[PDB]
Parts: sequence; structure tokens; C-alpha cells
Amino acid sequence: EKRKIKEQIKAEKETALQKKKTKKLNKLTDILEQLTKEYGAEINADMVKKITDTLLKNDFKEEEWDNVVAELFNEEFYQQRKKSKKEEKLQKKKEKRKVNELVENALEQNKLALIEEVEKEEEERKSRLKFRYREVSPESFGLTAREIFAADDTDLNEFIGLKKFAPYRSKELRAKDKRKVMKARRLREWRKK
Amino acid sequence: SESVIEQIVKYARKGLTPSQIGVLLRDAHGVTQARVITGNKIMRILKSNGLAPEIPEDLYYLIKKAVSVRKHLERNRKDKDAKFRLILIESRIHRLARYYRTVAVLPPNWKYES
Amino acid sequence: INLDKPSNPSSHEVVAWIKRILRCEKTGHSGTLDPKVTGCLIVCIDRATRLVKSQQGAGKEYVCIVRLHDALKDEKDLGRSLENLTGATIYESNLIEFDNKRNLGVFWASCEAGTYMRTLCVHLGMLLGVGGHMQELRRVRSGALSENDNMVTLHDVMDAQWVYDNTRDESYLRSIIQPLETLLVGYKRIVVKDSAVNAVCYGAKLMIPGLLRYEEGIELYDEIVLITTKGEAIAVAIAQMSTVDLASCDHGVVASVKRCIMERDLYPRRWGLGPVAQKKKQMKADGKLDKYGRVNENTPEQWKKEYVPLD
Amino acid sequence: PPDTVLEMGAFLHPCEGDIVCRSINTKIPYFNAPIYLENKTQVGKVDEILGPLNEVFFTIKCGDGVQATSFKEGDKFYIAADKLLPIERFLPKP
Amino acid sequence: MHLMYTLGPDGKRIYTLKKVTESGEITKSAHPARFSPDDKYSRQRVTLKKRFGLVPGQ
RNA sequence: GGUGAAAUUCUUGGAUUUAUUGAAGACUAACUACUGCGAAAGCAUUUGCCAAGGACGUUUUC
RNA sequence: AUAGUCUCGUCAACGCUCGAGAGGCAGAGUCUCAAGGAGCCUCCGGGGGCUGUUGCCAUGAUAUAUAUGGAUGAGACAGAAGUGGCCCCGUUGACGAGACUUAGAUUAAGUAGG
Repeated sequence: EKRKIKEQIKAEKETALQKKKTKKLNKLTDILEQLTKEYGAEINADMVKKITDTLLKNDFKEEEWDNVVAELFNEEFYQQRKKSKKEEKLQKKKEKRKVNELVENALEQNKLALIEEVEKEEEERKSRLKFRYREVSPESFGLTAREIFAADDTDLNEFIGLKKFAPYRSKELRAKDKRKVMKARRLREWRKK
Repeated sequence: SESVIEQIVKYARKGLTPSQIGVLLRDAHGVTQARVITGNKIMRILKSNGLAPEIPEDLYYLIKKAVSVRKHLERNRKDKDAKFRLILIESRIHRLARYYRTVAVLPPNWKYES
Repeated sequence: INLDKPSNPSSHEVVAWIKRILRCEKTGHSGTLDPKVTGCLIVCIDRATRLVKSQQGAGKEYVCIVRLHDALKDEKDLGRSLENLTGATIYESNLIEFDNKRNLGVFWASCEAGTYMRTLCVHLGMLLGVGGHMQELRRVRSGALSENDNMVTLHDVMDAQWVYDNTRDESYLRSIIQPLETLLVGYKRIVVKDSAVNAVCYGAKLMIPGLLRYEEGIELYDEIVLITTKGEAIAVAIAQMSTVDLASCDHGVVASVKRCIMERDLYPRRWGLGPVAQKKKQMKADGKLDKYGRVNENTPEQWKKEYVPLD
Repeated sequence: PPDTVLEMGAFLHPCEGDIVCRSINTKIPYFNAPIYLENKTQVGKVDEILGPLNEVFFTIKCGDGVQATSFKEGDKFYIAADKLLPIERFLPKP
Repeated sequence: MHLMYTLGPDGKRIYTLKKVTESGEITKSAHPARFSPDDKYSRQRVTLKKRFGLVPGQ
């Protein structure tokens, strides 16, 4: 019975998430089509992604959708045979589908935000210790996030362990480890290998 | 993936466990391979951002279990089993806290309270 | 199958349903009905789907109901307006009944498509001045078959297939299903000898020795049906001589196969067995005629005078 | 013991110490084929095959130590897949 | 619906709006029943039609 | 009543047996078990509530 | 060699209802809609009639919304899901691919040998 109840709750949450996603998607592509009709020119995918990120950060509702339309009316967002005609219309529909795919990719980027909004809506419908992070000194260690994601976890652990990067240890040992690990020859050999 | 790092920092500000944060990131990004993003990579990214956990995750989970069985003992004092295993897990978390104090990840000034 | 289509689905969906029920290898139809329109539908099964292309362009007869927006002052003038719109597209029409209190008129018409019936209703409402729109539409004749020529429903097809699957009775399937030759009644018939049937099924042009009977009234380049003595249809063909030319000459080609309906080896292969055929074969083997069969230098002049190639 | 079992029948009547079953499966069992329960435990042997083509029934002769009144409606009876025959085999040849 | 019919003396349909004709015959509905391919009721229809000899070809 | 045979006790005021009512404490007959669970102690009536586990797989800021 | 027949995939032209969707059909789950209510009168607590060409639900479809329909149904979830459940115009000509023949239609009592 508990497994059945958990499965039903998961199905209800998935259905609510799908409904919220398709509502956000169809209102967003309607707003994009309206902006394209008003401006009269094609809109770049990067500008559409930036507008979608701004709308996701703004926590848009219908009044906030009107506010987003007003912000699109601002200059900053405004600046940003027969068979052949049927083929051109099909190509335009394919371009609109590509814009919708870009909107779906933006929503997948904000899928954590959409899940948080769905959880907030579920908590509002229900109407009902802690883990703390201490401050530490930042070290980029000469590697970007994309460079770290482009390497295996075993190689990263072998290069620098978690115990070697202990936050509550002495600063002299951390400085010595940083000086020993920041060699350009070792980094070049790791990049070439 | 600067936006991914910003989302990870925002989730870490919400007091989420690093394993839970990594699981949520893998679910959101649709990572088919778990070797691409791991808990060690999450800890490294948090250290690069400048965030380190106050207490170990295993010690936090042990403290949560101790709090749960303590609440059960407060509800039912006639039970001997939960009291015995509470004694056992306090011994275990005391040993792990001594190990953490020697490893200095947990500050030695902090002491576990029953 | 002569079928009564329901008013929810389209014609193609109904055909695809019949293909699933009867487990056909191929199913087609000639006339297409709109989803809202009900009525007569001709469904061709397997080999009968060869007749579908020949069934194109056939006459259609509809019975329609028009709803008038306002009551009429003059009744019979409506019929006059119908007589104003028939002819030069609706060919013939007839007002079956009209009720002015209900503002509804049912009428029969001869037409080509169901959309022209809607256009006719709109034009009737506009010419009257009160305004009108189509209430219901029904096709009462599609092609040769009509609604009175053993029309069955989709429930009948499903029940007949169930009866044959479970009871093993075949009479209900044989009742609902008609032979394809019902589509070939209006054609002019030519009867073929059983020796020539397989040759015609293989694409050979029918000639004088294969002919048994020919129907009166056959004209030059006319649509004909080649039939056997058992009444089954070999092919739809193009006549190459008229009736008087059929009676007169002794050698000639009488038909060319437009569409072959019969299976290829339903009859045995009996060509090459005859006096002239074996004479040509013997002279071909001996060397009087060449390998292809054309006239050669070693060929005697008597055979050249007596025999002429039709091809 | 059988390697695999298939859903043969559903309990209908316990009449005369034998189990009557609606044939859920679409193939005809062997005569005297062993009938099992889903833990692959033999309950009896097939005694009779009856009923029309659309609704096939079969009667299981219970083994010794098994009583027909012990079962209830909706129970399932299983058979090894080797003990089946196609329905078209018993149909007349074209 | 509105399209009604009665069977004529020669076996052909006669269409009318009226529910009852002049002679008093009750008219039938010209439109056939709805159909679904997932119709699981062939057995019941065949049985009831066989009780009264209404199956074609019987 | 019980014993190998006995014996101590209960009473024609009713011992003992049978039937009913009320109260108290205890236990869950067969299935049932040195192959289940638990660190041991020990553990099978129904119904809920609470907390925690065993074996397996994926692994771990290990 | 030539020619024909059958089963197919592409191009061009010509017509039509102008042809792959936020589509339709079929099917599953939930919800809503049937004058099942209320008030008047009556005839013998029950029955009949009226308010009631009313109310409830759906539809602007070449469209009278004071309208047209309502279980022999309609609408919302659903711009979803699903399609590995089905459907989405015909004619002519050319090209290409796999094939079968290249056919003059015999026999008024048989076939194979010595």
C-alpha cells in the first residue's frame, strides 16, 4: 500500500510538472511570436535564451508576463512557385520548431527552477536539523568547471585529493600543496596526456 | 557551465547535502554517466567557489539518526532496543568524531553532545 | 463490399478498419466521403483493388437536408430555385419534401462530391435571400452499386468475420461480400476460350482463335471486359475491332489488356499448341524462320502470303 | 519439474471432484497433461476438453490428496508450455 | 436526426422528415449506428440474431 | 483426589461432574520449525501508530 | 532483339475539397451537463396540468445565439500523452528497380515402348 501511494504521488508530481512545463512553453512561444510580429525582424537564439533566463529569474506570472512584454517594448530588447512557397513555409515552420527546441533547452536549463516552482506550488496547495556550509578561501587551481567536467573523477582524485584540500587545516600546508600543484610543466603534461 | 555552478551554489545556500546536490544536478542535466559529475567533483567545485561544509555528511546523518531514536525514546521509554542501539551509535559517532578531530576536518573545539 | 459508412470517421479510416477486420493484404476504395457524411461506400478487397482506378469518375447520387434561416413566403419557388441551380456542379436534382415550419427541405441530387452539396445549400440560401446551410448529407449511390444493392454495416462485417472464425460458417461472409464482377456489369463482354485465358493473363493480345462470343455494339477503342464461360472476369481491355469486323475477318487482334484482373496461373498454359503455332515452331527449329520469328530468306513465299504478323 | 509454466485455466466449477476451468490461453492442452500452480506444484491432470471454439473449457482430474472444494473463483491453473497444441491443428484441412 | 425513410413497395427507400407517414407507418432512421474497431460485442449480437433468424445467409 | 500399591486433604452442609453469571491474573491450542528474525535475552490473535534493521544492487567528501 | 503483364519508388505537367498539425479517428482515467428540483392550481396521502416556445450543458459552424442540438450525446484536463493503434487528393507522361511471358489458343475416345 505504501509503494502504491508513493507511485501515485510520484505520478501526480510528474503530471503537475508536465502541465507547468507545457504552460510555460506555449505562453513563452506565443510571446516570442508576438515579439517577432511586432519587431518585424528575426530574433537571435541567444537573445531568446537571455529573455527566457530573465523571465525565469523574474518568476513570471500573467501580470509579470505583461511586464515582460513591456520590457520587450523597451529599446534594449527591441534591438535584439506555389510549391516553392509551400517549401519556404515548411522551412519557416522548421525554424519555428528550432526556436521551440531552443525554448525547451532553456526550460531544461531552468528545470531545477521549474521543479522548485512546482514544489512551492505543491507546498502552497498543502499549506503546511539543518546542514550548514562554512566560508572558505576560493581556489580555482588553474582548471575551469568545463575542464573539470571534461576529465575523469579518478584522474582528478589522483591529481588532488579531498584530504589534501582540507578547509580546516593549516594554511602553510595548503600553500605548499598549491605551489607544488601549480607547476606549468605538470599541467601541460596532463593536458597533452 | 557557469550557470550550472551558480545553480549549485544556490542549492548549497539552501542547505542541501552534497550527495543530494549532485543527484539533483545529475537529474536536471540528464547525465547518463555518473563518472562525469560526482560528489568529489561537487566538493571541488564548492571549494573553488569558497564553500565548505561545517560538519561531515556521514556525521550529520548519524546525528539525524540519533535525534530520531532519541525522539522515539522520548515517545516510548519502556523500550530497551532503541536505547541500546542509541548507545551503540553514540559510541560509533564518538569514534568517528575522534577520527575527524585527529584529521582536523571537524574542529577539535566542537564536541558531540548527547 | 457495399457498406453504410457511419458519420464519425472518414472513408480511409473505414477502409483501414476493414483491412484489419478481414485481415486483407490490400484494401482500397474509389469514392471518398467526408467524415460527417454518411451513406454508400464501395470497398474493394485485394484483387478488387485493381478495379478502383477504373471506378474513378463514376456518378454519385446524394440525398441532402437544407436548413433555412428564415421562413419562406412562397413555397414552390424554392423548387424553381432548385431548378435554377441544377444543370450547368449538380447535374440533376429533385426536391423530395419541404417543411416551412421546421424550415427544413430534403432533396435528391446527382453530383460529383460532397462539398458541392454544401456549396449548393449556401447558394440556395443566398438566392432565396433567407439564408440556408447544410443540415445532413447522405450518399445514396456511389458508382454502379446503390444503397439497395445489398448494403451492410461495419457491424455486419465484424459479425461475419467472427462467425467464420468461431462457428466456421461461411454463409454470412458470402452474404455480405459480393464478387468484383458486380463492378463490371455495364461493360461490354467478350468471351475467351480457356486455352487463351492464361495467355491473356500473361499479357498477350487476344486474337481471333481465342474468341468465342462477342457482344453487339462494340466500337473501335472501346472499354470491354474479357470473361470466361464460367462468367468470371479476366481483364478490362480495349477493343481493337468492331462487331462487324469481328464477324468478317479470319485473322486479327481483337483486344489489348488495359488491366489484368485474373491471377496468372489460374488456368493451365495452353499456348503454342495449334496448327499454325506448331507449324511456325517447326519452321523456326528447322531454319525456315529466324530465331525471333520474323520473315527470313529461307522462308517459302506460301507461308509469307498465308501468314502475316499482327505485331 | 517444468522449466516454465503458462496461464492455462481459471476456476469455474468444482463438479464431481474435478476442476472445470475456462481456458485463458489460446492453445489446446495435451490429454493427461500435468496441471501446475505457479510455484510449479502439480495439482492434477487434464481429463476433458470441451466447449465451443470461441469459449474453450477443460476439466482437470485432481490428483490424490487434492480436493475440488478447496479452490475459489478467480484461481489460476498453469501448464508446461510443451503440453500445448495449436487450435488450427484440430480444424479441418483446406 | 432529421433524415428518415420507409421501405417502398419495390424495396427501395423513400425519404421524409416526418416521423410517421400519411398511411401511419413509423419511419426509420436513415443513419447507421456508430462503429469502433475495438467493439467486443460481436458474440452477443450474433447470438441474439441467431435466436430469431436475423443473421444474413441463415 | 492421587499412587506400583498407597497415603495427606474435600465433603449428603452437596465433595466431584455439568450449565450460567461476575471478577482477577496469565496465555495465544494445531500450522510449528537446532535452515526465519535478533548482538544476546528471546520472538506467531485482529487492528492501527512509532522507530530501526537483515540479505542484494548502485555506490561512497569514505 | 522487340513487345506486353504484375509488384514497386522518383521526377515533371494538369486538375481538385489545395494535402502532416496547437490535426482527426479509435481506446483508457477523472470531472461537468438529463426539470431527478421549487412554486401554483387542481381530481381521487396519491395522481394530472401550468409556470415550462422555461431552466442546465455544447456550438458563430460560409450561419437566425430571441438560434441549432443534447445519452442512437456534448465539453474540460488535452496546445497534453500516444501512434512500435489507424488516416490525411487524383489523372497523365517519363525514368529507375525486381520478376513472368514474348503467347495465332490444338485434341468427335488415350499415354509410352518393342
